[PDB]
Amino acid sequence: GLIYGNYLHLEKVLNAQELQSETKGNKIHDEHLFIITHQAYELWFKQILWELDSVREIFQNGHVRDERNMLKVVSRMHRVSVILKLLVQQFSILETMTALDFNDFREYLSPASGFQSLQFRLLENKIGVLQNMRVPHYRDNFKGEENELLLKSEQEKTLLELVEAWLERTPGLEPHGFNFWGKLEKNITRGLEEEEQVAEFQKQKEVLLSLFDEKRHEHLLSKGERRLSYRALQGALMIYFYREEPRFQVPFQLLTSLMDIDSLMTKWRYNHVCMVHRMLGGYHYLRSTVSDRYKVFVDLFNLSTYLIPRHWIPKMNPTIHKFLEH
Amino acid sequence: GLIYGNYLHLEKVLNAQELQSETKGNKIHDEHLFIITHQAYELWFKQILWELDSVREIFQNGHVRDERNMLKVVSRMHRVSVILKLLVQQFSILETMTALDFNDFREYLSPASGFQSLQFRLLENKIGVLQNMRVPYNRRHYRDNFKGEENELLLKSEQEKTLLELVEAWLERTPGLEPHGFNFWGKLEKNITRGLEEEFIRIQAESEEKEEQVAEFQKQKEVLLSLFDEKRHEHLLSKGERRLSYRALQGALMIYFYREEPRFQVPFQLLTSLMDIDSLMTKWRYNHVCMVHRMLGSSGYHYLRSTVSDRYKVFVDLFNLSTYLIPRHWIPKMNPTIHKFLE
Amino acid sequence: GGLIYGNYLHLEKVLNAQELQSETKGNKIHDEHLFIITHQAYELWFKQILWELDSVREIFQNGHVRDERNMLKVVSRMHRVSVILKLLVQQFSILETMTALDFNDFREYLSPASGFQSLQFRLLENKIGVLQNMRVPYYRDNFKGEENELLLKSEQEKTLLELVEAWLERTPGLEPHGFNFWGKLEKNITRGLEEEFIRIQAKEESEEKEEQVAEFQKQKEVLLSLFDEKRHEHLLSKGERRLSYRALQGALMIYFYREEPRFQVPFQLLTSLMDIDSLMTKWRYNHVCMVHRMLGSKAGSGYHYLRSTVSDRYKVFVDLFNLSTYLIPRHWIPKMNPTIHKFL
Amino acid sequence: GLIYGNYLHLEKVLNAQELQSETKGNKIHDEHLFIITHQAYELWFKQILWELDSVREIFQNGHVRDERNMLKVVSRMHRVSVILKLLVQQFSILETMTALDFNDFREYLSPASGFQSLQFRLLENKIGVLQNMRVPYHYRDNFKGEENELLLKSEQEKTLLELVEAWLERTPGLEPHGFNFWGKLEKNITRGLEEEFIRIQAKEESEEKEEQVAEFQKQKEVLLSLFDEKRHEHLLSKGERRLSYRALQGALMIYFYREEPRFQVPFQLLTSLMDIDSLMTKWRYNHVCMVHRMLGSKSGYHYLRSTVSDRYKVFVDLFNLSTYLIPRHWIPKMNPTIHKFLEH
Ligand code: HEM
Ligand code: HEM
Ligand code: HEM
Ligand code: HEM
Ligand SMILES: Fc1ccc2c(/C=C/c3nnn[nH]3)c[nH]c2c1
Ligand SMILES: Fc1ccc2c(/C=C/c3nnn[nH]3)c[nH]c2c1
Ligand SMILES: Fc1ccc2c(/C=C/c3nnn[nH]3)c[nH]c2c1
Ligand SMILES: C[C@](N)(Cc1c[nH]c2ccccc12)C(=O)O
Ligand SMILES: C[C@](N)(Cc1c[nH]c2ccccc12)C(=O)O
Ligand SMILES: C[C@](N)(Cc1c[nH]c2ccccc12)C(=O)O
Ligand SMILES: C[C@](N)(Cc1c[nH]c2ccccc12)C(=O)O
Repeated sequence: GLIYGNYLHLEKVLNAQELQSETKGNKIHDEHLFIITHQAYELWFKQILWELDSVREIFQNGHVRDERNMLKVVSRMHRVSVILKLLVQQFSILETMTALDFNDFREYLSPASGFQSLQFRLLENKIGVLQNMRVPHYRDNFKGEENELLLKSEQEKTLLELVEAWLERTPGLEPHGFNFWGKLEKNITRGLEEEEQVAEFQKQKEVLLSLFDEKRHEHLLSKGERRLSYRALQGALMIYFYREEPRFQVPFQLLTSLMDIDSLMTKWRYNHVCMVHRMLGGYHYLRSTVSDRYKVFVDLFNLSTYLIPRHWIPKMNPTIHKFLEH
Repeated sequence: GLIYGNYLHLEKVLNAQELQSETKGNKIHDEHLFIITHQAYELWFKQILWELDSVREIFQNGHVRDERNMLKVVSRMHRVSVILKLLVQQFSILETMTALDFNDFREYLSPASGFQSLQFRLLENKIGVLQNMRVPYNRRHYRDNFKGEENELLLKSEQEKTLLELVEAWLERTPGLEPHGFNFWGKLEKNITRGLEEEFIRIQAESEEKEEQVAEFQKQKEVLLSLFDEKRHEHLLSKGERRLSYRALQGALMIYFYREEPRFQVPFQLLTSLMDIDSLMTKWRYNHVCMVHRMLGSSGYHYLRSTVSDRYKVFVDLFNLSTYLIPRHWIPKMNPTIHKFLE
Repeated sequence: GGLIYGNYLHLEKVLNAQELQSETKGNKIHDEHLFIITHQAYELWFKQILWELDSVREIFQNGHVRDERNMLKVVSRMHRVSVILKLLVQQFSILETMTALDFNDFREYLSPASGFQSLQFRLLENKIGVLQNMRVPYYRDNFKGEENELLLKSEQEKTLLELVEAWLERTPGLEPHGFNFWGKLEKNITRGLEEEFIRIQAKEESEEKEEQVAEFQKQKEVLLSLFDEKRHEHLLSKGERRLSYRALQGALMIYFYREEPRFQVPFQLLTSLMDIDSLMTKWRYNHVCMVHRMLGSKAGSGYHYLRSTVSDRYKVFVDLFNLSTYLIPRHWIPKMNPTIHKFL
Repeated sequence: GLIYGNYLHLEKVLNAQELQSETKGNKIHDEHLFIITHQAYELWFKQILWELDSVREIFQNGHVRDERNMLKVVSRMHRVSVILKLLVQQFSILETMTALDFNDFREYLSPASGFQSLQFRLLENKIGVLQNMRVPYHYRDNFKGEENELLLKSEQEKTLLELVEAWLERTPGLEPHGFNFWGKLEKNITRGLEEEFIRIQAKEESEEKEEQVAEFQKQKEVLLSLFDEKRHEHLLSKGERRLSYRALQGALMIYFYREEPRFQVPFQLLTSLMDIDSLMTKWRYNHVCMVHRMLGSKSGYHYLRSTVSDRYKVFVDLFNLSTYLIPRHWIPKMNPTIHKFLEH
C-alpha cells in the first residue's frame, strides 16, 4: 500500500535544493538555509490560498447564508492567522544568517526577489488589496499562465467584496424592522445633548455625527481611505454592538479574525523590513508597505473611533431578541 | 536572468500536493493541511541534517582543532535549536484540524506514518541515538519499515561517527586534564574532600533542623565522591545510563567550572547548545504525543509516550553534571601560568 | 493631579517586592533577581487566570450560562486563559538564560521554600477540578491559617469540571421522548457494524481477511463499550473517567452536531477546555525539562515526582480527549430531520 | 525558615490590583486584565534595567577590559532580548480584550498612560536614546520629586551607547603602528574597485553594461565615503550616525575578523545590541497595532507610529555597516603575528 515518502511526494520536495553558489563551483553553506526558508514560506502561502479560496467559495456559492457553515468559516480564517503567526516567527530562523555570510552568495542570485512570488501576490489580491492603492508596476515581473492567474485574482470576487455583500444582509438594518441606523442616530443625538472648561465634547460630537454623513463616506470610498459600502459598515457595527446575541456571536469572531489577518500580514511585512535592514543597510519601499494603505479591513479597525456609552445603544425589545435566537 | 520560482524549484515544491481523498473521488479539505504540515517538517529536517553534517565534518576532518572555527560550530548548532523551536510551535497549526475532520480522510492514508520518515531517523542516528537503547515498536527494530538504498543510508548513519562520538573525542583533548599539567581531576578530588570536611565541622555545631542537614550532607557526600569512582562510570556506560567516556566527562566539567576563561567561553556555549537540542527534540516528541492523543485517543499513543524519556537524550551526561555542582570557593584556583594558556 | 500610571498600578508595591536573600546575607548574586521577577510574573498571571476562571465558574453556578447570549463571554474568557498559559509556557525561555552554575551560587539561601507553597497554583488546580486522591504522593500541609481555609473552599466549592458536567447533562437532543440521540446512535452503530461484518465474511478466506476480522472485533468491542453504563460507573470510581455518563452523551452530541448553530460556540468551549488541559501539562513538562538542567538527578526525589505530574492522571477533561476513540463514519451519525434542525 | 510567598513579597505583588471601575461602584471584568498586563510589563522592565545597569557598570568600572567577563556581558545582553521577545508576544494576551469591553472602563483611567512609565524612560535613556532624537510631543514634564531625579541621572550617567563606543575605540588592530586595519582596508577597497571597473569596461558595449557602470559608480561613491571622516562628523551632528568614527572602525574590524578567537564573543555582543534595537522597535510596533484596534484614529496613534523609525535605534550604525560589505578576497589578510595577538 501507501508509503510516507510517496504520499508526500518527497521525491519532489527534497530534490528542489540547488545552490547557485555550488552550480558556479563556489558552494556557500548558508545559501541552503536561504532556499529552505523561502520554500517553507511558499508551502504555507499555498496552504493559506487553499483555506482562503475555500472560504471565498463558501460566500460565492451562497453556503454562507446557511448559518450552520459559520463554524467552518471562522475555523479556516482563524487557521490562516495561526499559519501567519508561524510565518512571522519563521524570520527568527533566517536571522541566524549574518549579513557577512549572506554577502558571500548574494551575487549569485541577481536579479531574483520576493517581488516575483506569484503566491504572495495571489494572496494580497484575493484578500482585497486594490491595485491603485499599491505604492510604486507589480505585474511586469510575470508572464504566461502566471500573468493570467494574477489577472483572475484581481477580477474574481475578493474576500473583502464577499464579506461586504454578506455584511449588507445583516439582520436589523431594515428601516421597517429594528431600524438600527435610525435608532442609533436618535440615541447618539439625544446622548450628546445631555451635555473656561475643555469643551472637547464639540470634537466628540463632530466625530460621532460624521458617522451619519453618507456623502462623506462615498467621497472617502472613492479616495480609497475607506473600502466597505455604507450599508456593510452598518452591518459591522450592528454585529459589534449586539455581539452577545446568539446569531451575532460567531459573526463577531469572524470580524475579529479578518482584523487579525490584516494585523499579521502587516507584522509579516514589518519583520521582513527589520531583516532586510540588517542584511543590506529596497528598504524604503518595503517600509511604505507597512501602512493602513495595505489594511483591506481598515474600516473594521476604525469602528473603534465610534464607540459610545452602553446606555446609548438602542435596546432590543423581545421581538428582535427572538429573531437573533438560533 | 534568474527567476525566484526557478531558483527555488517551485515547479517541484508546489506540485507535490496530491490528496488521496480526491484521488478516490471524495476530496476532504483538511487533508491539504495534513500534507503541507508534513512537507514543511521534512524541509526543516533536511536543513537540520545540512547543519548537523557540516558540523560532524568539521570535527571529523580536524578543523575543530583550530579554535577560530568554534564561532561557526556554535552558530550552526544554535541555528538547529532555533529551527527545532519553530518545529515545536508548528504543531499549533495542525491542532486547528479537529479529530472529526481528520477522521474523514484518515482511512485513505493507511498504512503510512512518520515511522517511515527517513530524515527523522537520519537525524536521531547522526546526533547519536543508539539502536540498542531504542524502545521497540510491536517488538521490532525501527529499520524494518525501510528497504533498498534507504535501509543502506540508515545503516551508514548508525555506523559513521555521531555528533556524540565527535564531541566526546574533542572533550577528551580539553586543556587542563593532564596529570603532569593543571591536573584538574586530582585538584578537584582534593578540594571536594576538603570542602566536605569543612562543611561537616560547620554542621556539628542539638536541633532537628540540624539532624535533617546531617542526612542531607551524608547524601551530598555519597553523590560527590561517586564522581571519582571510574569503575561505577564504566559499569553505567555499558548499561547505557551514561554515554560519554570518563575522560570526556572531565573535559565537560572543566569547561563548566572554568567557562569564563576566554578559551572556554564558546565551548561552554556549545555544551549549552547540545543540551538545548536534546531539550527541543524531547519537546518535539512531547508535542507530537499531546496531539496524537487529541486525534486518536489511543498502542501508538503509549510507544510515543515512552520515547519522551532520558533513553533518547544523547547528551544526558551534560544535564546530569548539575548533580555534581559545588560552591564556587571549592573550584581549584588557576595560577598565572594556566590563566595564560587559556588566554 | 488626577490619576497617575504608577498609582493606578500600585507600582509602589509591585516594584518594591524584590529582596535578594543572597544580598540580605551579604553575598549578592546577580541572577537571583531574575529568579524572583520570573516567579512574580508567573504569580501575576496565575491571579489573572483565577480571575477569569472564578468569573466563568460563577456564570455556570448562578444559572446565567442557561441564557445562550452569555456563551461568547464564556468562550472568550476560557480562550483568554489558554492564551495566558501559552505565554507562561514560553516564559520558561527567560529562566533558561540562567545557567545551573549561576543558580547554584544562590540556591543555598532559598531553603526550604519552593513552588509547592504556591497558594495560587493549588487554587488553580483545584478550581479546574484536579481530584485529591488522584494527586501523586510527595500537599495541603505546607499551608496554615486563612490560606489553608481558602484551599479548603477551593476543594469544596463547585469545580469547572462539575459545572461543565451539569451543563453537559442538559444538552438538547438527549431526551428519549425527543431526538433520542443515544438510542439512535446505539441502533446506527449496531446496524453499521452488522453491515461491515457481512461485507467482510463475503471475502475469499485469506490472511488479509483474518487481520480485518481481528480489526473489526477490536472496533466492535470499543464502540459497543460506549453503551455499557456499568463499565462507565466502574471506571468513574477508579478515577479513569470524570464525567457522568449523561455529560459524556452531551459532549458527543456537541461533537457530532458542532455545525448546528446552537452547538458552534459550545464546541469551541469543549475545544478550549482540552486546550487548557494541554497547556497545563505543557507547563508541567517545561518546568520538569528545566529542573533537570538546574539540579540533575538530585532532590529539592524532585525531578522524578514532577515527571509523574505529566500524566493523564492530572488531565481534568481526559473524557473530552478520549471521545476521539469513539469516532464513526459520517453516515452512521443519526440524521437531523427538519424539526430538530429548527430546535438547534 | 523561608516561605515561597514571603520570599517573593506576594503580600505586595498580589495586593496591588485596585479596579478604578470597582472603586466608583461600576466594576468592569476586563479592567483586571488591563492592570495585570501592565504590572507584568513593569516587572520585566525592572529586570531589563537590572541586567542593563549591571552591564553598564562592567564597562564603567573597567572590568570589561578583562576579556574573562565577555561571556557574562553577552549572556545578560542576550537575556535582555529574550525578555523583550516575550514582552512582544505578551501583547497577544491584551488582544483578547475587545475595544467594546475596553471602552466600558476607559473613562475611569483618564488622564493616566504609559507616557508616565518611569521604567520605560529609564530604559530608553540607559540604552542611549538622546533628547534631540525624541519626537517632540518634553517627555520629562510628566514626572516630579525623586522620580524626576532618577530620570535626570539616567540622562546624565554614561549610556550603554557611550560605554560601548569607548570600548569599540580600543578594539585591537586599529593602531596605525600595528595591523593598521583602516589604512589596509582603504588600499584594498581602492584596488578592488579599480579591478571591478576594468572587468566591466571589458564587457561587450550594451545597455545591460551601462546599467552596471551606473551601479558601480553608485557602489564606488558609497564605499569610498567610508574613508571621509568629514562626512562622518556631518552625519553625526544630523543624528543619522551615533558612533565616533573610531568606534565604527572597531565594529567593522570585529565584523570582518569575527572568527578570530578574541573577536568571537565581541561579535555576539554587537549582534545582541542590534537584536535589542530590533525588539524595542517591534515592541513599539505591536503597541501601535493594538492602540489602533482599541481607539482608532483618536494624535495618539500618529505620535506612536513616528516612534517606529530608525531615529529611535541607538545602534543604527551597527545595522548600516551592512551597506559597506565587500567581497571576502578584499578583506586585508592577517599575517602570522596578528593571528597570534587575537588568540586568547
Ligand atoms: C536575507 C533575506 C531577505 C532579504 C535580504 C530580502 C530582501 C528583499 C528586498 C530588498 C525586497 C524589495 C525588492 C527587491 O529589491 O528585490 C524584497 C521583497 C520581497 N521579499 Fe524579500 N528578502 C529576504 C527574505 C525573504 C523571505 C524569506 C521571503 C519569503 C518569501 C521574502 C519575500 C519577499 C516578498 C514577498 C517581497 C515582495 C514584498 C512586497 O511587495 O510587499 N523575502 N525582499
Ligand atoms: C494528525 C496528526 C498526526 C497523527 C495522528 C500522528 C500519529 C502518529 C502515530 C500514531 C505514530 C506512531 C506510529 C503509528 O502507529 O502510526 C506516529 C509516529 C510519528 N509521527 Fe506522527 N502523527 C501526526 C503528525 C505528525 C507530523 C506532522 C509529523 C511530522 C514529521 C509526524 C512525525 C512522526 C514521526 C517521525 C513518527 C515516528 C516517531 C518515533 O518513532 O519516535 N507526525 N505518528
Ligand atoms: C530554576 C528554576 C526552578 C527550579 C530548580 C525548580 C525546582 C522545583 C522543584 C524541585 C519542585 C518540586 C518540589 C521540591 O523539591 O521543592 C518544584 C515545584 C514547583 N515549582 Fe518549581 N522550580 C523552578 C522554577 C519555577 C518557577 C519559575 C515556577 C513558577 C511559579 C515554579 C513553580 C513550581 C510549582 C507551582 C511547583 C509545584 C509543582 C506541582 O506539585 O505540580 N517553579 N520546583
Ligand atoms: C489597550 C491597551 C493600550 C492602549 C489603548 C494604549 C494607548 C496608548 C497611548 C494613546 C499612548 C500615547 C500616550 C497618550 O496619548 O496618552 C501610549 C503610550 C504608551 N504606552 Fe500604551 N496603551 C495600551 C497598552 C499599553 C501597555 C500594556 C503598555 C505596557 C507598559 C503600554 C506602554 C506604553 C508606553 C511606555 C507608552 C509611552 C510610549 C512612547 O513614548 O514611545 N501601553 N499608549
Ligand atoms: F504521510 C503520512 C501518512 C500517514 C500519517 C499518519 C497516520 C497516522 C495514522 N493514524 N491511523 N492511521 N494512520 C500520521 N502522520 C502521517 C504522515
Ligand atoms: F520561591 C521559591 C523558593 C525556592 C524555590 C526553588 C528551590 C528549588 C530547590 N532545589 N534545591 N533546593 N531548592 C524552586 N522554585 C522556588 C521558588
Ligand atoms: F495606568 C494606565 C492608565 C491608562 C492607560 C492607557 C490609556 C490609554 C487611553 N487611551 N484613551 N483612554 N485611555 C494606556 N496605558 C495605560 C496605563
Ligand atoms: C440568512 C443570512 N445568513 C443572514 C445574515 C446576513 N448577514 C449576516 C450577519 C450576521 C448574522 C447574519 C447574517 C444571510 O443573509 O446570509
Ligand atoms: C587544540 C584544541 N582546539 C584544544 C581543545 C580540545 N578540546 C577543547 C575544549 C575547549 C578548548 C579547547 C579544546 C584541540 O585539541 O581540539
Ligand atoms: C437552556 C440551556 N442553555 C441548554 C443547554 C445545556 N447544555 C447545552 C449545550 C449546547 C447548547 C445548549 C445547551 C441550559 O440548560 O443551559
Ligand atoms: C584589553 C581590552 N579588553 C581590549 C579591547 C577593547 N575593545 C575590544 C574588542 C574586542 C577585543 C578586544 C577589545 C580593552 O582595552 O578593554
